[PDB]
Amino acid sequence: ADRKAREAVEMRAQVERKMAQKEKEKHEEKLREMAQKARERRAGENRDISE
Amino acid sequence: RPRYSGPAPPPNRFNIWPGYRWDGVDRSNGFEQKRFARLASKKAVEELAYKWSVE
Amino acid sequence: PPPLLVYKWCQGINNLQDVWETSEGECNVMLESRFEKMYEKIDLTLLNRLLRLIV
Amino acid sequence: RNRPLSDEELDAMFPEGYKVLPPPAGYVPIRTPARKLTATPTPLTGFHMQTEDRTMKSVNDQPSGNLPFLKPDDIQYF
Amino acid sequence: TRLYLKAEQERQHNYLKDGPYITAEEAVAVYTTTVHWLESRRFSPIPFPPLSYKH
Amino acid sequence: MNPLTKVKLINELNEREVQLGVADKVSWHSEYKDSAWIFLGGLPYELTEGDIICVFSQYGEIVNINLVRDKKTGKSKGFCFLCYEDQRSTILAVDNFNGIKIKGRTIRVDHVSNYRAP
Amino acid sequence: QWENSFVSVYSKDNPNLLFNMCGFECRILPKCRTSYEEFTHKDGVWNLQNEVTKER
Amino acid sequence: VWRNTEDEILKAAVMKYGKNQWSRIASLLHRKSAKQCKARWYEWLDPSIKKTEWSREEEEKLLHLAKLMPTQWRTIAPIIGRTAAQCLEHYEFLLDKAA
Amino acid sequence: KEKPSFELSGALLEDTNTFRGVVIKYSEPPEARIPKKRWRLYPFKNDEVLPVMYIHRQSAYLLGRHRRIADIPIDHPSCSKQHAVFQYRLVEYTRADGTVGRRVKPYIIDLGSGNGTFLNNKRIEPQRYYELKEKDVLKFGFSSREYVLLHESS
Amino acid sequence: RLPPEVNRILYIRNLPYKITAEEMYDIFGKYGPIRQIRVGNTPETRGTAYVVYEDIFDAKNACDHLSGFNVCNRYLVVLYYNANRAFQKMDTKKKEEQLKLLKEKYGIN
Repeated sequence: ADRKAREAVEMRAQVERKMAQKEKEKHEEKLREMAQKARERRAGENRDISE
Repeated sequence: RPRYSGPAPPPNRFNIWPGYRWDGVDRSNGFEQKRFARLASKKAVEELAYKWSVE
Repeated sequence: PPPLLVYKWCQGINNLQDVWETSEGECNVMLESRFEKMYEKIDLTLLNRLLRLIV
Repeated sequence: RNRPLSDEELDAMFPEGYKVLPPPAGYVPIRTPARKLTATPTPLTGFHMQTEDRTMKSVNDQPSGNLPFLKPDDIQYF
Repeated sequence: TRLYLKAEQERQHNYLKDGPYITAEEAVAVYTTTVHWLESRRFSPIPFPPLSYKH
Repeated sequence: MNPLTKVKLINELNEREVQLGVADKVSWHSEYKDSAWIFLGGLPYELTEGDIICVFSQYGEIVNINLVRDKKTGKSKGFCFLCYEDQRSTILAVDNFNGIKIKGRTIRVDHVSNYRAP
Repeated sequence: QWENSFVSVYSKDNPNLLFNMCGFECRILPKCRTSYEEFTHKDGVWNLQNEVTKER
Repeated sequence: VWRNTEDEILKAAVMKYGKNQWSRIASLLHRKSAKQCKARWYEWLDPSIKKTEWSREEEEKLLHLAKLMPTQWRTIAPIIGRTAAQCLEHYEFLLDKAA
Repeated sequence: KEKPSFELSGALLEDTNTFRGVVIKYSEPPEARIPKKRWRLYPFKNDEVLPVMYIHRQSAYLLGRHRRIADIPIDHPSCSKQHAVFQYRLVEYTRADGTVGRRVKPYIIDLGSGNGTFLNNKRIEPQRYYELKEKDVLKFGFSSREYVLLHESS
Repeated sequence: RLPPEVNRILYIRNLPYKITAEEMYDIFGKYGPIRQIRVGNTPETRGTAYVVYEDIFDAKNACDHLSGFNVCNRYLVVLYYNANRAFQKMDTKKKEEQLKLLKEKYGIN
C-alpha cells in the first residue's frame, strides 16, 4: 500500500504542477498584452498629491 | 515660545520637553532606557521573591 | 479554557439554521461518548506507518 | 577593511589542499551578473511521501571514541 | 495493581500468539484514507529538526 | 592619562552609583544643585553652535552657550560650555551624552562648578 | 459502547435539549418552545443571544 | 561504563544473593546503581546470554523479522534469543555490508 | 577669522544620511511600509519591452544614474546621480462605510533632478510626492526609455 | 551593525562528493558576487569548501540565510572563517614595485 500510494501521489502532483504552470503562462501572456495595450493607448485628476 | 512639535520624545525621569529647535533625532547613550528597564524589573523580582517568602 | 469551550458550544448550537423549529417534524439529536479504549489498542507497527506519513 | 584582495593575498589566506575553481565561463559570467542587478529578479509546496535513505544517519558531528564533546565553533580548528 | 499487571502480561502475550487483530483490509483502508486527506490538505510533512536550528 | 579614559571615569562612576543603588539625593550629581553649566569636550573641530544647540536641546532649552574657538584663527578649539534652563536637564545630559560618538570623536560631558563668564 | 454514551433528543415532545460537556451538565431551553416567560435567575443561567439578530 | 572488576564483583554478588535484591548488591560497588546492575546482568552478564556469531539461519530470521515488525527490538530479541543490543547492532552490520 | 554663528552644519546630517561615502538626500518618512498587492514595473524602450521589475519588496527605491547607491540605475546621462525615490506610504483613507482605513500607496518623488521626471509625460514638481496609479507611464529627463506600472490583478 | 567576526570568507561542511562547481556557484550565487571558491582535494579536505564573497554584506546575508541548507538529502554546515594566520611571505619585490607604480603614478611625493 505504501508503494501504490507513493506513486499515485506523484502522478497527481505532476498533473497539478502542469495545469498550474499552463495557467500561469496564459496569465503572463495576457498581462503582457494588457501592458503593451495600455502603453500604446497612452502613446495615443484621478490622482493623489502631497505638498 | 516655539516648542518641540515633532513625533516622539523618549521618556525621562523628569519627562521634560525637548528644546525649540531640537534637531529631532535620538542621540543618547541609552542609559535612560537601561535604567527604566532595571527600574521595572526590580519591582518584578520583589514580587516574585515575596511569593516565595510565604511558601 | 474548557468552560469557555462550553459557552462556545452552546452558542454554536444556538446559531444554527432554524435549529429550534420543530414544525415539520424535525428532531435534533445530541450524542456524546468515549472511545472506550484507544491507548490500549493502538497497534504499534500500523502506528509506525501512520507516523511515517507525517514526520 | 572592505578592500578587495589579490590572488596572492588569497593564497596567503587559505591553507593547503584546496583546488581553485571558476566553474564555467558562463557561471563566471553569471558571476559577472551576480552583483549586476541582484535585487531585481523573478519572485522566488504540497504533499509528497518520502523515500528511505541513509545520508542523514551517515553524517557525524562529533569525534568517535572517548572524546569530549566538540563545540560548534571549535570546528574550524579541530 | 498486581492483579492488573497480571491481566496485562496476559493480554500482550495473547496479542503475539493471536496476531494483529486489525486484519489487513482494515489496515489498508485506514492508511490509504489518511493519505487521501493529508494530500487534500497540502500538508507539508515535518522534517527531522536541523541542528543549527533557528529556534 | 588621555581624555577618553576620563569618559571611562564618568561612566564607571554612574554605573557604580546604580550598582550600590544609592538614593538620588546622595547621588554624586547632588553636589551641583547650583549650576546649569555643563562642559563639553572632544567636539570635532567643525561643529558650530547651530549643531551643538540642535543636538543638545534634546533635554531642554538652552540659556547660553560659549564655544571656545581660538580668536586669532577663529577656529574651534573643540570644547564648550552650555547653560541649560534647569539643573535637572543638565543631570540628564551628563547621564546620557557622556560618551556619544559624533563624527568619530567621542565627546565627554560634565557638570561645571564655577563657570567663568568670558 | 451504549452503556457510556448518552443520547438526548429534541422534538415536539422534548422542550429541553440536554447535554453534558467537559465538566458541566447543561440544559438548553429555547424561548420559542415552552419558555412562557423569559426571566432572570442566579447567574447559573446563560442567555444564548443569537448572533445575526442579537436577540434573546 | 563497566570495568572487569565491577563485573566480577557482580557475578559473585548475584550468585550469592539471588536475582531479587538489587539494593544490597548495588550498595556494594561505588558509582554503580541498582537499576544499572539489573540492566547489565540481564543484558550481558547472565550466563544465558549466548555469545557467538550469527548463523546463516539466525540472520535469515533476524532480517525477516525486522522486516515484519519494524523497529520493535525488545519484541524481536526474545524470538531469536539475543539481546536488543545484539539484534540491533548486528542488523545494522548486515545492512551496512549490503550497502 | 570667523564669528561664532548659530547656523547649521552638515555634520549630523552627513553622518545620519550618509552611505558608502555618497550621502543620500532623502529619508524614509515614518509611514514607510511594504505592500500586500505585488507591484510590477514593465519597462519599454521605443516599443521594445524590457523585463519586469518586482518592487513590492522594499519601502523605498532609488532611481538615478549612479549604479552604486541607486536601487535602479537609469542610464541616461541626462539623469542626475540621485534622481527620484519610489516610496510606499501607508496613507489613510475612508472606507465606504465611513470607518477609517489606510492602504500602502506607491508614491514617486524627485530630488530636484536635473531635467525633469515625466508622469504620463508631465514634468512633476521636485521634492514632492506623486501617487502612481494602474497602467501609468513614467519617463525621466529625456531618456529613450519609458515605463508602465501594474500589479498582479492589474 | 556587524558583529566583527563576519567575513567574506565562509567555511562549508557536509558537501556532496563530486558536486558540480557549477551547481555550487549557483547555490552561493543567489547571495552575492563570488570572489573565489576552493574545495578540498585530499580525502580529509575532500568534501569541504572555502567560499569567498566580494562583499561583507552578501557574506553575512548568505551565512545567516543558507545556514542549514538541505542539499542532496543532507543539511549544509556554514561557518565564518578565522583567517588568523598566514602561510607565505608577502613578496616584498612585487609589493614594492606596484607601490612605486602607484607613487610615481599619482605623483604623490
